[PDB]
Amino acid sequence: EVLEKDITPLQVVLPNTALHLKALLDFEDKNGDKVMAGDEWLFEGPGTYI
Amino acid sequence: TVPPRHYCIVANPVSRDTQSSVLFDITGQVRLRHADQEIRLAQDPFPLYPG
Repeated sequence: EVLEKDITPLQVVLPNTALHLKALLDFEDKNGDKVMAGDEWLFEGPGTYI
Repeated sequence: TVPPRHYCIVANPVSRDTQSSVLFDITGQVRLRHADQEIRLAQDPFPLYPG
């Protein structure tokens, strides 16, 4: 076991705030389909994630 | 005399290159080992060599 710490799974929803995600080494890891590269997404609404 | 050593490419980031050491070869590619120089990604957590 290596490269680990304690992340508090931060949450936000609606006008409140926003999440400027990117993909550090990732291509397609999420539900609907498959992202193209190390590009960037927005996040607005109820719950958080991984 | 060798205490610490490794063969780890910490995720896709911070990756590494090498002077080639091609010992095993598939039915697709048989390569020059001490004539070429190589580049490595995360998809290769195979161990180390001599040259």
